[PDB]
Amino acid sequence: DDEGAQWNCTACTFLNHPALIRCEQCEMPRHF
Amino acid sequence: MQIFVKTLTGKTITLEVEPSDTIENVKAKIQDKEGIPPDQQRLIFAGKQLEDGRTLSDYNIQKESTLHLVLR
Amino acid sequence: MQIFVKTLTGKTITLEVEPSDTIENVKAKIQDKEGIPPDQQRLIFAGKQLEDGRTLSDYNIQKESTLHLVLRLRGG
Ligand SMILES: [Zn+2]
Repeated sequence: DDEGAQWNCTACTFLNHPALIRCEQCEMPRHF
Repeated sequence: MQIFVKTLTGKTITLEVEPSDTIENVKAKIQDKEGIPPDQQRLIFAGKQLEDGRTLSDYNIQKESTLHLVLR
Repeated sequence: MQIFVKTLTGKTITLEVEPSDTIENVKAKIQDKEGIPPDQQRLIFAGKQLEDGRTLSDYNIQKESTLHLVLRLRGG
């Protein structure tokens, strides 16, 4: 499917759902 | 019980719910409050998408938990 | 044993802990070193948020592991 894999936040390492573009824990953007 | 539902656009919706509410019920409450049809809603907590037939308690969602709402 | 806690601002805190220490205990040690109340702390390890009532051993946190600290006020 289009969304791909869960992503580990660069800032805190939390493993995020691929539909989110900001970290669920620390709110930092996935991409920068 | 108060929970927060954060949208992709940075809005924090505040809902009154019960731990025994189903995910389906939570989507219905979001519909009532915000006007978003339930079939357009995806709810996420602790990195995972929540399923309609489960309850908030099944996911250990409690007072002042933050869910994330993504639209189809 | 020693473990490390990394902050969002990139800094590394060194703690001395035991495997039988609870996550709650670890947050108290962070308060000691950094002045941050435990109710403002979330700890992340292996991509997951750690629960206060579990021990380091419960999460297989062994010597020289790195946890990540996120400041976010706990619910009431
Ligand atoms: Zn993060």
